[PDB]
Amino acid sequence: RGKLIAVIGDEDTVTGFLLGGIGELNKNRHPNFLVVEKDTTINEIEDTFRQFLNRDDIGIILINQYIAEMVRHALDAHQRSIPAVLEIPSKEHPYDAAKDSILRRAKGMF
Amino acid sequence: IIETKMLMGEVMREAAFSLAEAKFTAGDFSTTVIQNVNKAQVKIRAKKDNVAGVTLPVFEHYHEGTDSYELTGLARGGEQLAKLKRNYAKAVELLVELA
Amino acid sequence: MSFFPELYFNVDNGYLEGLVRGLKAGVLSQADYLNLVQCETLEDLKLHLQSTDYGNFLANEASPLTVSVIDDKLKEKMVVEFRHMRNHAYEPLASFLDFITYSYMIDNVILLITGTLHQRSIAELVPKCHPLGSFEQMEAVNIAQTPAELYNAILVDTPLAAFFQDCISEQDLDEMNIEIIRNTLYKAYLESFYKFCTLLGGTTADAMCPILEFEADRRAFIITINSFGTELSKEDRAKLFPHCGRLYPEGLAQLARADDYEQVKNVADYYPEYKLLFEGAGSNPGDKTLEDRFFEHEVKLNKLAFLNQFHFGVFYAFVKLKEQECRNIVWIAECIAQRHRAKIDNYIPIF
Repeated sequence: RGKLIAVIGDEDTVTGFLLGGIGELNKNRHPNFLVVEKDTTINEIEDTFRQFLNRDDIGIILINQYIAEMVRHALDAHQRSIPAVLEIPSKEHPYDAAKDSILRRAKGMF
Repeated sequence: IIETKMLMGEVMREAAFSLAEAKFTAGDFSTTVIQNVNKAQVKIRAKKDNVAGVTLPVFEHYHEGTDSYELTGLARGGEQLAKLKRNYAKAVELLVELA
Repeated sequence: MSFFPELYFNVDNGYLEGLVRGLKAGVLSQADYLNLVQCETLEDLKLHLQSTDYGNFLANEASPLTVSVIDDKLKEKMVVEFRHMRNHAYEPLASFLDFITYSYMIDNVILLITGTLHQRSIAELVPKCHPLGSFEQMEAVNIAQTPAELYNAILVDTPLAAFFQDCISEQDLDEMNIEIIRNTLYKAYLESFYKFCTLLGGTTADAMCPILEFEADRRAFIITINSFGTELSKEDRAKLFPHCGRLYPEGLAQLARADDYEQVKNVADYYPEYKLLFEGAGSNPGDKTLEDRFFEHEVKLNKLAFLNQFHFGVFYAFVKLKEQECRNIVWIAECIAQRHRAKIDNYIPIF
């Protein structure tokens, strides 16, 4: 209806999810996703993550597993249900349950 | 949740090597797609879920209606792009369920 | 020429002929694919490929195992090698290699255009620009992002102005999507190259013109086939069908009326080679598809061109041969990364 899924991913996953229909340019004419290449810094990535968090029109986010590891403290600094944040694997980093903030909230449930 | 997450991982790998095979017939489609970004065909229709005395929001998978775009010029490899579209669509369905 | 070729042909073709032929001797065959299929890891792929023209191309660079850098390095070496080769060229072969350069300048122009609509600096698109479309001319970059300045500066700069004086018009570009623009440019270029080759009649024409005729016919089929799932009008389909194929005197009207896939099969049944190709398309999990059959026939005609030696197709078919070598190398790499060994040999080898 009004909220749009957003993707912070490397080039291949980003093409994959743009191909699945995920993607918009808002009235402000900006992408609702970010491209991750080899040459990026954790600090501006964290500021863009904050741009995502504070913006109201997202709901759910989709971040790779090593990309989510690269920003782990800032990622886990947020605890609110409405901005859902979900982790996905990648080609070279299959899924890892031991590395996940929400499954860390479920402490001792193993 | 762990089971559905394992299904998620293997389905993502399905989409991943489908992309790997789409890297073959077409070529350098990546920037062509990344530039062509106008509107979304998939949207979140937020619903509610009265699981108990407390209500928790949930979501629904929406096909908005503006079809997925058509790139027929990348050296004529549209079939692989279509099956890749199908793969990532199914993946995104399962992912909204997980969300 | 005039029923007595090779009078003084080899005067200005010696060293380039020798270079291309020597590299042709070093082309990977299925024998090398027999030891490049049993890799299971990119390190052994590098070990095996050290015995090829690709000497140590991953040693002392990209220590962790990757796939993207393999593709990039292959493209860089191969493109720079044909820059060297074209740089040892002479005027006829220089026109040939300029047209082979145009085959990439088309998609490089396509990448570099409509950046005005998104209001982006061209220097941000230069990194992703494929090297074989350099457009080494002033004032292409940072034109105030106005489409009119782009159109005029591209007319001034890009040597594709010969095509653009009768292929593009800025106003019409705004209405049609880029999908039509790329394909009309490539139709114009294909026709121009076909005619130019025809003027230089000989082995060159008889060997490469059937390749371009197959290009035109496969194009005419695929445009219809993959335009079942779209609302493109038949008008653009007609504007996108080349007029230098087997189907130009008549046959184009049939591919406007073959709405279902089986109808396109029936139309293609009249051309027996293409009937065999369509009869080879199974589209089933375990066999090849129609695109694979078109690619196989393309490879076959490239081999038939390679049979001859006194032709300008030694310098184009070999370029595509190197493309497919690099492409299969990236395929083996992608099968190593994804562990999808069920399709380790699901590609088209070379000889």
